Formats: sequence, C-alpha cells, structure tokens
Amino acid sequence: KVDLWQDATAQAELVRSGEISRTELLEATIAHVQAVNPEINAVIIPLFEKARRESELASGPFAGVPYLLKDLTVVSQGDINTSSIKGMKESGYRADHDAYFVQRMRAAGFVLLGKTNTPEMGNQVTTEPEAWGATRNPWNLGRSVGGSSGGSGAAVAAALSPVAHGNDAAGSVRIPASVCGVVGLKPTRGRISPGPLVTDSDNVAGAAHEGLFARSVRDIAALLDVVSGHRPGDTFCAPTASRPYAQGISENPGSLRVGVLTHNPVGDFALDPECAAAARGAAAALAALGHDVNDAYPEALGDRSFLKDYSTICDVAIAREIERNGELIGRPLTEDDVEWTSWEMVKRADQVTGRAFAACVDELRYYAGKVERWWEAGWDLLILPTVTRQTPEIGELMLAKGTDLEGRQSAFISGSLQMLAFTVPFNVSGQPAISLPIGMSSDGMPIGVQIVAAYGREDLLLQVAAQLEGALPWVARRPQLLN
Repeated sequence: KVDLWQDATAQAELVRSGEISRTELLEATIAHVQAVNPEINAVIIPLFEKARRESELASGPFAGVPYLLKDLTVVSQGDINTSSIKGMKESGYRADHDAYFVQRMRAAGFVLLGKTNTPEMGNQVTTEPEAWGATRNPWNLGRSVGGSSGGSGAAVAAALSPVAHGNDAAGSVRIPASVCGVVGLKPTRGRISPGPLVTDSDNVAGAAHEGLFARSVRDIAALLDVVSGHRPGDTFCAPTASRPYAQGISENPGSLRVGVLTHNPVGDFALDPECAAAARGAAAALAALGHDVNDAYPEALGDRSFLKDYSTICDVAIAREIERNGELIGRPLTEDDVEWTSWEMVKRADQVTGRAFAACVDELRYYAGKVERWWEAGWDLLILPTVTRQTPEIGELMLAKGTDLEGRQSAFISGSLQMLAFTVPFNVSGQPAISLPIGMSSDGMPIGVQIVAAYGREDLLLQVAAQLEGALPWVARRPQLLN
C-alpha cells in the first residue's frame, strides 16, 4: 500500500531509494485504478500490460512512475485510438506509432498506464462523450470535470497517476485542472511537440497546445524538461530557457509587476464572486511576498470578438479531422459516426472560403499582438481566475440535438462560454498559462487560480507558482472520492 498522494518526484524517489519496488508501485496503482475508476470513468482505455512491460525496462529520473495519456492528438503504438468518435470506437482502430511526447516520457522512465476520456475530438469544455460516457468529478460525482482533458484532470485528482498529458485549445488543460483541483499548464506555443502527426489543421492554427497535469509545481517543471524542444516538422517553437526548469524553479525572480483581474472585462456576464475571491486571495499572498501587485490587465481582454474568427477556424479543423479519421479506417465518416454538434461543423466548414480562413488566422495574430503588448509595457504576470463560474452538473453543458446554435461552437455559448472565457485568450496569444488549485467553492468544489507570463517565460511562471504553492499549500486537500 504505497501512498499514491505523493507527487511524481516523490514516487520516483521511493523507487530509486529502493523503499518500494517498481512492481509494487505499479501494482498498487493498478489496484487503486480498478477500485476508483469505475466511479469516475476517467481512464477509458487501460494499458496495464504495456505498463508492466515498460516498468521492467524503464530507466531515468522517473523510472517506474505511471502516467496517463489523453486519447486525442498524441497516440501510442498499437493501442486503441478513438478520439471519442463513436464510429472510431466501433472500428477498433489502433495507432501505428508513438507520438514524440510518448517516446520522451518512456525514455524518462515513465510507464504508460492508459488513456483518459475526452469529449469527441476535444470539442467541449466538459467530458461527457456519447462514445465513452461522462467522466465524473472525484470531488462531487454529480459534477462535470471540465474539458476537454477532463479524463486526465480527474485521474490525477483521484491519484490514478501523479501526472498526465492533455491538450489545450481554448483552455482544455487549465479548465479540467481548475475544476478537478490539480495543477494544469498550457506552456508557451511551440514548447511541446504534438508530432510527428499533423492534426487539427496545424493544431488549430497554433491555438491547440499540448499540456501537463500534476499536483506539484516541481512535477510540472520536470515534465517540461522531458517533453519540450523542437522536433522535425514542428510548426511553432518557443524561446529556449538557459537551464532546466527543474533547476530554475527555485530561483528568486525578485519583485515582479503583477496585474490582478477580478471582474469580467468583456462585461457580458458577471464573474462568479468565489472565483474572483480566489484570485484576489492569491494576489494578496503575492503582495505579502514582496511583488508589486496592482489591479490591472491587458486592455485586449475586454474584447472577445476574435472568438468568432476562432470558431470559423475550429469548424474547418473539426471537419478535416472527421476526414482524417475516416481515412484511418478506410471509409468516410457519416453523420451517424459523430455527435450532432460535430457534424454541424462539417456543414459550416463547407461555407468557409480560402480567403476567409486566411483572414480568421490573421485576426488571431492581431489579437495576440494586442494581448502581448501589456507584457511589453512592463508587466510580468497576470493573475486571474482560471474559470468564471461554479462547476456545472453532469449533463448541463451537453445540448440536445435540437438546440439552435446557429453559426457558432456550442462550447462558445452560454454555460460553456463562462468555462473558457478567461483561458482562450492565451491560446490565441500563445503565452504560458498555469492553473493552480488554490481555491475551493463554498460547496467544496475546486477553484483554480490562473497565472500568465510573457511568451516563453515558463521559468518565471513556475518560480512564482512555487511561491504560491508555499504560501497557499493545497496538498492537504483531497476529493471525497478518496475519503
């Protein structure tokens, strides 16, 4: 009975130290998964046999430590790959190779334990796909786990693994992290390779980033050191750090110019008071730490007109993704293979011209510029809530096949919009953004606090995150699912 609440670094040490065996840790983890996962449906594709095989051969700073992979974008050789598409799940399709991410983790000593749930093609901010069923929150089984990397977020929150992979296009790593009370990082655009495959139309024109889940800031730093770097064909790239993140995390950044946002600058909905208060509390802690904290934010955040352009790009991305998956199994996918919301985008995609698509991408670049100018002006970090509302109940965000969306993502309207309004701007700017599990709602649901740093500055981000982790430690808290 190993203490699975220890982070990856600690679990790696227990093995290295010899205090516990690789098979002990793995088997202890597998047992825990078999007992807890049925209740939350986080891990949809178990890979225990592979995990056991890799465990014997594993070597590195994290040899023997298990990890979970989202069933989207990145793939593992010879394993089921559904992307939560009904037609794909039924085909029994299996990937033919390892994504660079997977190779890097294995070389580091990690053992692939399985794949986590996600909405179809990661097209929702909740994880309730028709193909695998809903993933439930370890903190409250009747609540959503956010999305699209909801499976990985819940898995880490329930200790099914100390760390996990996920991707973020509108906040898909940060959102589930906030909702599930774990640390979720969307690094600088181009930091982590999603290759060798080229998916989602150049990863949604760069808006889609591979990201990381963990329960400690040091685990994130170590993960970055493992999966970062330019790989062949990678479209985007990030500025190079001078030293490994595992090392720089303890450096003192000194007093930084910090801006705090505790209201919705767009003014189209009220920021939940509890979400705002969590960010406010974090800002206060930073002020006590000696940082120059002020109420300020990039003026560009007051405008979300770019989301329309982003939606158009997403329509094309999903449409072509449906095509790519069809080619994988050898037959075109039909309206009967995917969810209605996904097929809707296929229709909309047909109305998009080449010039229109190009114009939408330019809109993203221009908005990214307006956002980054705030940091250019001297500001170092922006602190704001990761999400803007209380966590929705299961079934709340999934719309009936008869809903009148009308020319726009279902995740970009009403209840879903409030989940991603404070995260999507940074998918566009490409700046590193991390969600820290610093808050809790009055009814016991995790509330994440987001920190955003300048393009390429994960070093400063992790440094300040480590400071907040020390000032407002969250490790003491555990979901009810774990008693």
